Amino acid sequence: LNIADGHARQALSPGQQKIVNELPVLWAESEQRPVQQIESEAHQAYFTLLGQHGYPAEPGRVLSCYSSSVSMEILARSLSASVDRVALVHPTFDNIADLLRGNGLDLVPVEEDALHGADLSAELLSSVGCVFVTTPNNPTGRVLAEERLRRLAEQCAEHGTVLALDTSFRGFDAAAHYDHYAVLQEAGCRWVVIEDTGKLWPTLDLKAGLLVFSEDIGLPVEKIYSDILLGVSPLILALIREFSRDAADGGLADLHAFILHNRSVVRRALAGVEGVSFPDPESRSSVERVAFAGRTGTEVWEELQRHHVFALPCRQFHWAEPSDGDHMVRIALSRSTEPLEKSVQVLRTVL
Amino acid sequence: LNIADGHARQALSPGQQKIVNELPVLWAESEQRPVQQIESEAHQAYFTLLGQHGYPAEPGRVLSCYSSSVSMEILARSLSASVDRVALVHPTFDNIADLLRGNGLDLVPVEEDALHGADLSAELLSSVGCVFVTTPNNPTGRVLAEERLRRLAEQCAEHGTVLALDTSFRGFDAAAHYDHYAVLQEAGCRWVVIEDTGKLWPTLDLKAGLLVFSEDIGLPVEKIYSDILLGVSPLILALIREFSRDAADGGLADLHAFILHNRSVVRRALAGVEGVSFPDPESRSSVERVAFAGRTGTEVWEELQRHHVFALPCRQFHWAEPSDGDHMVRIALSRSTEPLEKSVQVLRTVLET
Ligand SMILES: [Cl-]
Ligand SMILES: [Cl-]
Ligand SMILES: [Mg+2]
Repeated sequence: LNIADGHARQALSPGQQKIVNELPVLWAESEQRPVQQIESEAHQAYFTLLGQHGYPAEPGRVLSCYSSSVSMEILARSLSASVDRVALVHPTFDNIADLLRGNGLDLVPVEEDALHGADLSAELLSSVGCVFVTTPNNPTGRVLAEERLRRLAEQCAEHGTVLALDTSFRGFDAAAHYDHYAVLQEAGCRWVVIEDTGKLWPTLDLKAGLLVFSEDIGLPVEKIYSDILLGVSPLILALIREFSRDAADGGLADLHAFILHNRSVVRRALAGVEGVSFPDPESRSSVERVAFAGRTGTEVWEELQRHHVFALPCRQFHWAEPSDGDHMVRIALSRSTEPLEKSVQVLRTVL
Repeated sequence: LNIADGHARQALSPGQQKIVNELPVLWAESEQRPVQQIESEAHQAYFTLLGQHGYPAEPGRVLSCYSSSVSMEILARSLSASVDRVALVHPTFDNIADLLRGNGLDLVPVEEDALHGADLSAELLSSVGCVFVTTPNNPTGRVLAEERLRRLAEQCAEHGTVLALDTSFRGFDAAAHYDHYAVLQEAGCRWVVIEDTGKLWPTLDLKAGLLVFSEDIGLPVEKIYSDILLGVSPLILALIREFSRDAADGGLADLHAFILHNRSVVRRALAGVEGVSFPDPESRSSVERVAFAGRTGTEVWEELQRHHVFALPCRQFHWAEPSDGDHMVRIALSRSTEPLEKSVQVLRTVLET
């Protein structure tokens, strides 16, 4: 009973199963057509699905990568050409910190209340070459509102700072479906966005990271991209195109209802336990934090494993101060509902 | 007419096409079985296909990556933790130089005749922390023979040097199907091998790099791998397993005959042309170098493009001394024979003008 990894493992819907049954036809098409044409259609379907109508649609502006973490490796190594220190939201997906640190960047944490609630200070912005925001955030689900994105992009433009966004969880939360590219382009800051198809649908990790950047980004992202790959399989792009079209034709609303159902299953099973609470009441993401008293998430993780249930302690997401995550675990919701419910009834007994 | 990029674009064989038409079944299997089991089957089929029986088969010793270039990024960044300089075969696949340089490594070229024909000097081995060999080499097709691999591994063991091999072209040349892992493990050097499925078959870039390394590698490769990915799609692993089993069932013999046929097309179309020669007569790789005395590979490449044929000049592969490649172009052979023949016919016309 795995409730750890964020990638989707629930059953395909009937519409998605139809796409899988057409793989031999998508192969035929991918053999026959120029990859750039399938790529453009995949990008258009995915960006427009999620409200990002102002994305730059000229060939070459959106660089398709094998994954979002490959995009992040490209960006991190590019940043290291001209940047020493990066401001990074805390907590967040820890691979981002690992890839930045591994490419030689010093990291400055920005807590979520500072990031959403107020302008970044001049002292902070004057000490970093890049501000990095995951939105919706993993693990918290917190969405950077349009008014704050606009102010943050304006601040980065004044300070000469790169604004970088990781939007892997975008598909799960309609509040993240306002047009981010329209905001970024009107502010005129140096900007980069890493989109990701990989967390949305159960595609057996067939996915792309989509690296998008301003024309004045002033980092060697295109050169380093080209040292790592020429592009992704046209079959994967064709799959992204078809899953996005199924999503636009009702699949995405069904996904949101599914995640909401599983989130409610978790909260229903655990809410009666004294001292158990849900740190992110309004999250719509596919992962769910649970807080408890009297024990650590590491101890809960150890006990769950004895019962063959695999969840995640939260320490690792607090990449700057791990003890901040000591009294929480994270539960993956992109799972079939029956195994998920059995897992949380085990967690209920533990807590 | 593209005869530039080395990736395979020929039609599927009947055995491969059967696999493609069963892709929904591989999907169903991937939903039902643990990825680790499918992965182990995929590794077993690919390594044993190409004679690498001594590969480390314990789960987690072979790291599956999205591509061989992702494997190389992981290796390059891993090296930079403790290595400043790398000895690299020259010429070679010049992306390797770009990935190493981009991660802060300084490069020392080793010409092929020196690498294959004699021991490396002690002065080189005290000046580099890694020796990097592409075998079979791209673009030359030259294969590191077993006796020289053993001496290289022994020299690297004596000096605490990492021996790194990029074996993307292995499947094409039976001379590279002696067991490299047996040699490396007996020599006891620090070693890393990057296997690659992506050049063999027309799989629309559905592929894996396989990053394999010794237990004493002494580089943070496992950490950096895991910072970049958890693993590769079970569907791609199942595809690799199935293509490897088809290749074991006659498909690999058919592939060698197909490449030999296309190489023969190129050579018979150009051998009568004044000033043409083929520097790598014994190459069995899917790319082919062609030399000329009368003109520059760049000028030939430019004239080909006016006629809608896209090949590659060789300067780029001579990443340390580009003028060494000034009189050669490279031709991709993993192509349907008919377009390839059209391509080399334009080239013949250009060279005859
Ligand atoms: Cl995750
Ligand atoms: Cl190539
Ligand atoms: Mg080059």
